[PDB]
Amino acid sequence: GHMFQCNVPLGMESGRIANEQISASSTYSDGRWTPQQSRLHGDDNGWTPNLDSNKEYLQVDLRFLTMLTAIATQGAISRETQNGYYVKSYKLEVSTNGEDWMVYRHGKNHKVFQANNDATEVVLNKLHAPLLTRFVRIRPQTWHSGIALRLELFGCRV
Amino acid sequence: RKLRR
Repeated sequence: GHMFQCNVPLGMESGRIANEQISASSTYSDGRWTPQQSRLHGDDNGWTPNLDSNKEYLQVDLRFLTMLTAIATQGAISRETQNGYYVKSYKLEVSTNGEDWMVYRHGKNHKVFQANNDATEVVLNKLHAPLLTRFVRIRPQTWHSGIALRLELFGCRV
Repeated sequence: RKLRR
Protein backbone atom coordinates (compact mmCIF):
# COMPACT_ATOMS: atom_id res chain seq x y z
CA GLY A 1 0.00 0.00 0.00
CA HIS A 2 0.88 3.65 -0.46
CA MET A 3 2.75 5.21 2.45
CA PHE A 4 2.32 8.83 3.45
CA GLN A 5 4.16 11.47 1.40
CA CYS A 6 4.69 15.10 2.49
CA ASN A 7 3.22 16.76 -0.58
CA VAL A 8 -0.52 17.15 0.10
CA PRO A 9 -2.31 20.47 -0.56
CA LEU A 10 -2.61 22.46 2.64
CA GLY A 11 -5.90 24.33 2.24
CA MET A 12 -6.22 26.88 -0.54
CA GLU A 13 -8.87 25.70 -2.99
CA SER A 14 -9.82 23.03 -0.46
CA GLY A 15 -11.03 25.21 2.40
CA ARG A 16 -8.97 23.93 5.31
CA ILE A 17 -7.17 27.29 4.99
CA ALA A 18 -9.67 29.82 6.33
CA ASN A 19 -10.39 33.19 4.75
CA GLU A 20 -8.91 34.77 7.88
CA GLN A 21 -5.48 33.14 7.39
CA ILE A 22 -5.02 34.85 3.99
CA SER A 23 -3.97 38.50 3.73
CA ALA A 24 -1.87 40.82 1.59
CA SER A 25 0.28 43.93 1.72
CA SER A 26 -2.61 45.70 -0.06
CA THR A 27 -5.40 44.97 -2.52
CA TYR A 28 -7.01 46.61 -5.53
CA SER A 29 -9.28 49.43 -4.37
CA ASP A 30 -12.42 48.31 -6.22
CA GLY A 31 -12.66 45.30 -3.87
CA ARG A 32 -12.82 42.70 -6.64
CA TRP A 33 -9.29 41.25 -6.22
CA THR A 34 -9.06 40.50 -2.51
CA PRO A 35 -6.58 38.08 -0.91
CA GLN A 36 -9.42 35.62 -0.27
CA GLN A 37 -9.70 35.25 -4.07
CA SER A 38 -6.19 33.80 -4.49
CA ARG A 39 -7.32 30.19 -3.96
CA LEU A 40 -6.03 27.89 -6.69
CA HIS A 41 -8.63 27.30 -9.42
CA GLY A 42 -10.87 30.02 -8.06
CA ASP A 43 -13.38 31.34 -10.57
CA ASP A 44 -13.64 34.94 -9.25
CA ASN A 45 -10.50 36.81 -10.35
CA GLY A 46 -7.63 36.44 -7.89
CA TRP A 47 -5.50 38.66 -5.66
CA THR A 48 -4.23 41.99 -7.01
CA PRO A 49 -2.34 44.58 -4.92
CA ASN A 50 -3.32 48.22 -4.74
CA LEU A 51 -0.25 49.11 -6.83
CA ASP A 52 1.71 46.82 -9.16
CA SER A 53 5.23 46.59 -7.74
CA ASN A 54 7.69 44.06 -6.35
CA LYS A 55 7.11 45.29 -2.78
CA GLU A 56 3.60 43.80 -2.55
CA TYR A 57 2.98 40.31 -1.22
CA LEU A 58 0.28 37.75 -0.58
CA GLN A 59 0.48 36.18 2.87
CA VAL A 60 -0.84 32.91 4.26
CA ASP A 61 -0.73 31.98 7.95
CA LEU A 62 -0.72 28.21 8.39
CA ARG A 63 -1.49 28.74 12.11
CA PHE A 64 0.83 25.84 12.96
CA LEU A 65 4.36 24.70 12.23
CA THR A 66 4.15 22.97 8.88
CA MET A 67 6.45 21.19 6.45
CA LEU A 68 6.40 23.17 3.19
CA THR A 69 7.56 21.37 0.05
CA ALA A 70 6.09 23.18 -2.98
CA ILE A 71 4.13 26.17 -4.26
CA ALA A 72 1.65 26.24 -7.15
CA THR A 73 0.50 29.48 -8.79
CA GLN A 74 -1.78 30.79 -11.51
CA GLY A 75 -2.67 34.21 -12.85
CA ALA A 76 -6.27 35.18 -13.38
CA ILE A 77 -8.67 36.22 -16.12
CA SER A 78 -10.61 39.31 -15.12
CA ARG A 79 -14.25 38.36 -14.68
CA GLU A 80 -15.17 41.93 -15.68
CA THR A 81 -12.97 42.48 -18.75
CA GLN A 82 -11.78 39.00 -19.87
CA ASN A 83 -8.24 40.41 -19.54
CA GLY A 84 -5.54 38.02 -18.34
CA TYR A 85 -3.00 38.74 -15.62
CA TYR A 86 -0.24 36.65 -14.12
CA VAL A 87 2.94 36.76 -12.09
CA LYS A 88 5.95 35.65 -14.11
CA SER A 89 8.38 35.33 -11.18
CA TYR A 90 8.38 35.78 -7.43
CA LYS A 91 10.42 35.52 -4.28
CA LEU A 92 9.35 33.53 -1.24
CA GLU A 93 9.45 34.75 2.37
CA VAL A 94 8.84 32.52 5.37
CA SER A 95 8.52 32.96 9.11
CA THR A 96 7.64 30.89 12.15
CA ASN A 97 6.58 33.89 14.28
CA GLY A 98 5.15 36.38 11.77
CA GLU A 99 7.78 39.03 12.61
CA ASP A 100 11.20 37.52 11.79
CA TRP A 101 11.10 36.97 8.02
CA MET A 102 13.64 35.07 5.92
CA VAL A 103 13.75 35.51 2.16
CA TYR A 104 14.12 32.03 0.67
CA ARG A 105 17.64 31.58 -0.69
CA HIS A 106 19.31 29.13 -3.06
CA GLY A 107 22.99 29.48 -2.38
CA LYS A 108 24.15 32.95 -1.41
CA ASN A 109 21.31 34.74 -3.24
CA HIS A 110 17.54 34.82 -3.12
CA LYS A 111 15.86 32.06 -5.08
CA VAL A 112 13.84 33.75 -7.84
CA PHE A 113 11.01 31.38 -8.75
CA GLN A 114 9.86 31.30 -12.37
CA ALA A 115 6.07 31.28 -12.37
CA ASN A 116 3.37 31.52 -15.01
CA ASN A 117 3.34 32.08 -18.76
CA ASP A 118 -0.45 32.45 -18.97
CA ALA A 119 -3.41 33.18 -16.70
CA THR A 120 -5.04 29.72 -16.71
CA GLU A 121 -2.41 27.01 -16.12
CA VAL A 122 -0.79 25.90 -12.87
CA VAL A 123 2.99 26.19 -12.48
CA LEU A 124 4.35 24.09 -9.61
CA ASN A 125 7.72 24.85 -7.98
CA LYS A 126 9.37 22.51 -5.50
CA LEU A 127 11.66 23.63 -2.72
CA HIS A 128 15.10 22.02 -2.81
CA ALA A 129 14.41 20.89 0.77
CA PRO A 130 11.22 20.92 2.87
CA LEU A 131 11.07 23.98 5.11
CA LEU A 132 9.38 24.04 8.52
CA THR A 133 7.36 27.27 8.66
CA ARG A 134 4.07 28.80 9.72
CA PHE A 135 3.92 31.99 7.63
CA VAL A 136 4.49 32.21 3.88
CA ARG A 137 4.70 35.29 1.68
CA ILE A 138 4.68 35.41 -2.12
CA ARG A 139 6.29 38.63 -3.39
CA PRO A 140 6.09 38.97 -7.20
CA GLN A 141 9.09 40.27 -9.13
CA THR A 142 7.77 40.27 -12.70
CA TRP A 143 4.31 40.00 -14.21
CA HIS A 144 2.31 40.26 -17.41
CA SER A 145 0.01 43.29 -17.53
CA GLY A 146 -0.53 43.31 -13.78
CA ILE A 147 -0.08 41.25 -10.65
CA ALA A 148 -2.84 38.66 -10.23
CA LEU A 149 -2.41 35.55 -8.14
CA ARG A 150 -4.06 32.24 -7.26
CA LEU A 151 -2.13 29.92 -5.04
CA GLU A 152 -1.69 26.54 -3.42
CA LEU A 153 0.87 25.31 -0.90
CA PHE A 154 1.94 21.68 -0.54
CA GLY A 155 3.37 19.77 2.41
CA CYS A 156 2.40 18.19 5.71
CA ARG A 157 1.81 19.26 9.32
CA VAL A 158 4.08 17.95 12.07
CA ARG B 1 -16.96 55.35 -16.26
CA LYS B 2 -13.99 53.79 -14.43
CA LEU B 3 -11.89 51.53 -16.64
CA ARG B 4 -12.31 48.16 -14.96
CA ARG B 5 -9.38 45.94 -14.03
